[PDB]
Amino acid sequence: ESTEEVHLRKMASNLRQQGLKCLSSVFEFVGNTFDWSTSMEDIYAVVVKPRISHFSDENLQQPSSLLRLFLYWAHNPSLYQFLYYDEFATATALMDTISNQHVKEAVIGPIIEAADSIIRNPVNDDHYVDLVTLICTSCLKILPSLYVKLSDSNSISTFLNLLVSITEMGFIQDDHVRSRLISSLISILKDTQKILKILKLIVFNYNCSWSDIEELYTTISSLFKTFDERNLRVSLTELFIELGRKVPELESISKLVADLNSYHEYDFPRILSTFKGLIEDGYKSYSELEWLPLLFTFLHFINNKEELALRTNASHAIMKFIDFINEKPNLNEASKSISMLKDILLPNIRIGLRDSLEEVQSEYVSVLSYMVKNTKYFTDFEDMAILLYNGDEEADFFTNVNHIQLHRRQRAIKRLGEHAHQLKDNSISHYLIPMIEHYVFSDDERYRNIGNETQIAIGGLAQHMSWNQYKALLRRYISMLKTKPNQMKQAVQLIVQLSVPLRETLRIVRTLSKFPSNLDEPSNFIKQELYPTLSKILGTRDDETIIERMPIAEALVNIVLGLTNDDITNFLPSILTNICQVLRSKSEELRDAVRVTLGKIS
Amino acid sequence: KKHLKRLAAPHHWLLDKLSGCYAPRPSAGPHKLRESLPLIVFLRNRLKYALNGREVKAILMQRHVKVDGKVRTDTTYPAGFMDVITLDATNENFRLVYDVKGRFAVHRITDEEASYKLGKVKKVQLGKKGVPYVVTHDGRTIRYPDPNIKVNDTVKIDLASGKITDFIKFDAGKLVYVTGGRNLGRIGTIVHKERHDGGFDLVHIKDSLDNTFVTRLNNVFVIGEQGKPYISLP
Amino acid sequence: GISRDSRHKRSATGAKRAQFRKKRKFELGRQPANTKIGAKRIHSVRTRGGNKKYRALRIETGNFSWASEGISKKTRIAGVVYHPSNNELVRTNTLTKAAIVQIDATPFRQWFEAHYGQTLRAASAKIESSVESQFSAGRLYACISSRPGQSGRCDGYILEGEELAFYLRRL
Amino acid sequence: KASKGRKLNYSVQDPIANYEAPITSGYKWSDDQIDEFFAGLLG
Amino acid sequence: VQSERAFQKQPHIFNNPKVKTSKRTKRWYKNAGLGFKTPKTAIEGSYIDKKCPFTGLVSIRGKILTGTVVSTKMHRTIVIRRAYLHYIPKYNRYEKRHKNVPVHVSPAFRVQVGDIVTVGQCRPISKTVRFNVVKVS
RNA sequence: AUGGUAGGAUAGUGGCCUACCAUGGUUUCAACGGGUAACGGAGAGGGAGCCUGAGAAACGG
RNA sequence: AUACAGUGAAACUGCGAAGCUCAUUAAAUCAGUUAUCGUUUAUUUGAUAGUUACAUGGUAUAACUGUGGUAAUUCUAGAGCUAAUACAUGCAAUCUCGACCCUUUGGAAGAGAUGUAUUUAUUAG
Repeated sequence: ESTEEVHLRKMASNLRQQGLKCLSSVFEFVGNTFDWSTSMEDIYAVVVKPRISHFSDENLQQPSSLLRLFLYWAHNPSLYQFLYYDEFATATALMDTISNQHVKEAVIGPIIEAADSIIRNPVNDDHYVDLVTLICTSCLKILPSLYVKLSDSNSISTFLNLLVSITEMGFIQDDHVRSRLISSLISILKDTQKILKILKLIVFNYNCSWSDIEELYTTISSLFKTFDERNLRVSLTELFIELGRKVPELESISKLVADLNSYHEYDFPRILSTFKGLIEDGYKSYSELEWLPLLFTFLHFINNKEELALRTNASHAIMKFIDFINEKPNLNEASKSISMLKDILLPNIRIGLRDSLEEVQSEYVSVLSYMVKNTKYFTDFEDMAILLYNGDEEADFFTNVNHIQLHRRQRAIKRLGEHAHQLKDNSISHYLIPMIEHYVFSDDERYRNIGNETQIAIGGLAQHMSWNQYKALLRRYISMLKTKPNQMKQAVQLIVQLSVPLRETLRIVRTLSKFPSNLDEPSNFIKQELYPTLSKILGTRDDETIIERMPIAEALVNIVLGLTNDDITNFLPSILTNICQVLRSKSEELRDAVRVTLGKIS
Repeated sequence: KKHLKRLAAPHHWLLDKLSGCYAPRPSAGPHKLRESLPLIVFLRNRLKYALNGREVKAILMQRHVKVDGKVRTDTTYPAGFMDVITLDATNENFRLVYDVKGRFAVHRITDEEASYKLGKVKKVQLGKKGVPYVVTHDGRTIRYPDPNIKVNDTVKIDLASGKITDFIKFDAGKLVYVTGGRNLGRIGTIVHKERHDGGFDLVHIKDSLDNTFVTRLNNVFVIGEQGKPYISLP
Repeated sequence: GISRDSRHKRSATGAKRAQFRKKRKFELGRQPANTKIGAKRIHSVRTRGGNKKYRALRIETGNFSWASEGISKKTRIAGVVYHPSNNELVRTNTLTKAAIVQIDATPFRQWFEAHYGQTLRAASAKIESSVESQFSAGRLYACISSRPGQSGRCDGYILEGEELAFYLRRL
Repeated sequence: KASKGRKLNYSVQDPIANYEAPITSGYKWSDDQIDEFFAGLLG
Repeated sequence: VQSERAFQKQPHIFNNPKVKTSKRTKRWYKNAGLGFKTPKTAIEGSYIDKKCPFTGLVSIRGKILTGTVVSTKMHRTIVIRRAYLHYIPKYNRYEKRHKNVPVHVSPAFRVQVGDIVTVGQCRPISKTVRFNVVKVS
């Protein structure tokens, strides 16, 4: 038909659309029951053949009736003769949809499942062998691109199902097939057991060179600390054992890592012996690449809490690495070690310092102490060493803060607060405040005297602190006021303790580290965030916590005065009247609370 | 019932109590009876253009009166708050705003001011076929509203097209008109909204003289920002 | 004669109240439409306003829903088996909402065959054993969720799971 | 239990008193005949 | 739970026997607002109560009152007592009075005789019950 | 009669009524009952019943 | 006015028909106020429905013509007409994903998608 017969063309298109659905619908319902052997050629020649040439570009967006027909042919072994016809044109057409750049995930998922089904469904004919080879080669070459396009977790899984099907089928026998499957896998890394099993089969059956697997080794080394469940660990150790076999250099490390991680329960005599081995010059022998899985395992044991021997040895095991940095002749090879110290240990120390468990924190506190004491090549902790006064005891604050005697803890935290000015801002925000803040929110009777002095210490520390970190410290505590009911009193007092360091920053500028030169920018931050948020909390009508929110008003009268005098006149009336609106309250005890707070404000 | 005594008529109409036996009943329309000014009262007793109901009928029948840009021929049509009345023959445009005493005042406005009105958002909800719309204080259903518009906000409606030109959120520091209670007709800035869930929400308002008063939220109408009203005030 | 006024009742403190006035039709109440199995008979009753209600005096058909497989088929009603409120309705086979009735399993049976290709893919075709027994017997238990006396319909849903077990023990 | 009439009440009800009068003639068969036939009822 | 002739269930809430994703039957619940914390026993309870403020089809609106529990003998409702000092102008003096209010109580609340209950007004539940218990103390 | 479960009906909540279940609810802080300068709600010849309409058990039939 | 066309009885449709006289009743009348997320609502007002036809039938009769009964009524039977906003029937479009990245607003292969009302069930919310 010519373009003139628009109506006739439209109806013909509808007939094709409806019929193609009709073929898919009937063939889905009675696909297996009826025998098509007579109609295989007639169906293929008149329907599939006219549309094979373009089939790639039409069916990119979402599955279509003609495409759904091909998928069922792929799924069902008896119907593979459709795929066999004409040098695998239809199978090639399916691959061409995959090869297209603009192919969307909705059509990949059905195809990739269909390709997996063919691999899993052996058929005894010559055409099948040619078919699977074409499907595998086209799939493997292009797998890493498809994964990136995928946006569904199930779509990830069906991909990995095809990869394991490849390993079981034995196309990984070939070197080129093995390389492509590795390239796809590293894309997935760049469900989990199925990955590890796929890695185990590809790695165990075949030797790999060290350069090929070095990147895999580092990531899989990191997977030790991330992994926690036993099934994750045993599979992970099995890979490392095989990572050892192929490359003789890693055989020693994988042997170590295996004896580091023993299962269901860990072999205490052997692991302790390994710890004696590394501490007594074994730490000297280990190479930079050997340290990694040893370290990641060590960070796991120190995180443990049930077995005293493991965390103690693990903490000293970390201490051996610091000595290993010292043993390095100069900075260059030390820098490569230092890079790992900054990348791996330091982030996990800081989160460790925020860990709730006391015995777990004390180990990390011990870890930081040794780093500050020995600073031959690592100079970021120089400020802490100044606080330490050469690591002198009762002067270090590291032994006192976790001392058995509580009075020694309390006497030490005041000293730290006094000497906050000598300390560098980043350390004050990243290490120190995390180690002490838990005393403020501690619930036990014994630590309240420590908590009160901690609030004073944090206030002084925040005074000698950076503007960016100090903001985040404030915003976190305001979130705690809304989010945490039980910690409101601890939060509000600490916010008042954080108001004042911002205060002593703002008068002389009209102190805090890296304070902005222009007073307008800090002023605005207060006007739209601090004054409104704290004010609305103060104005809330919940008599159960009315006493707890009174120190907010002190914080309000703080944050306003260093703002410009015009801003001062703007906000004090709203703050002070709210103090009066609680002053009018009938309760005598509450009124006394207003009177003292109004006094301190005054 | 269907008849209204003058003694029982609303106080705010200003109507003298002894003129006759009976007063006009506002017909059904955009505004409530107790919060509306029928065109007969407006045109005869405030404007003095007509001398009895019959000249009022003649005037309305001449189609010289437009309420919100459309001709009205009903003698007792219920014109109300923020309603624009246009008389093209006289080249006059009026907006109905309460005075401090609480009565409608016949406030003359310019053509641009007549072109638009303000409606307090009574309700925000989606109709059939998933089409959002807003119901204002005058019963106008406006579809496809701006998402930020919520209840208690005010929308500037263009009379010719009946579409929202702009909107004001209900927040502290906004300029506000009292549309009920003893403080009826007063203007002031919001200070605080006292929320009593399951009960009548109360708003504190401070005038330019710094005097403060409390009024129910249902009597609140945002008219602009402090010092920048969107309407010419009386 | 039927009225909905609360004036005729006794007070909270309990004085026997005296008749204020004659009965008004805006607390009007109407007779119970005792729906029963058989050839459809529905009457149209004019209510307050322009609204209308349908009075299914007789009905033998109903649109019953298989919630688990998410369908709804029109089926013949066999009879009332159990009604939680009063057993006389069961004895008189009066049709009301919450009444446990017996319905046609033929269309559901055919539908199941069509969609799963299996007499009564396999895991999906699996269903509760008790309902399988009900189909083998040929009679299906269902609960009426529509009101025949207001809408004129006897729609319902097939009993399953905990509800089916509870009613089976009650039976 | 007594409420709603679930229990039988044996008190007088005035409207129903003397609604009908008994027929003095009685059953067509004599009382002795009726007594005899019941004694032999169903053997 | 199933102690009645009919089967007790939350209307329009479905548990699919086939899917059997979770052992627990799906439970619908709501917060009544007014800063009244919905109790955890209601969230994970097994009771069915059409008049419960958190799980039933009843909404708390209007007056909120407080009272002292005086009777808890009947099923799922109680009788509370509220007292006040009424002013007599002729003598200019106050006299004590009290009134008894029947209030629905959900099974999620455990109430004895003597405790203080805050109650919320709702639609007419029964001949005399217009309120619903929303907080116990 | 007080309340719960389920049902019937309303324009809808609700013992308003119906089937089962518990024996409850107000009251000496005045329930209940009595008197009254509490003019300081009923019907269209008399009861019963039906019909219209948005709204009447209609001063209509 | 060669279909009628101004006015217009009758009839069919549409809308609306919603003072007196007796008794008496203590916050159960009434007044103020709250809620309807527990409801119906003519009318007014603002929005709102793309899913034989150059126009179908009497499945229709009044008014009207004419024949009669009865002491007789807003009592009446037979026969013959003729209409609707009365009674019934009823009928080659649009919007997306969009390869080709052809031209870079843009066209565009192919894939698709498309009332409302009642009742039940189910999913999202």
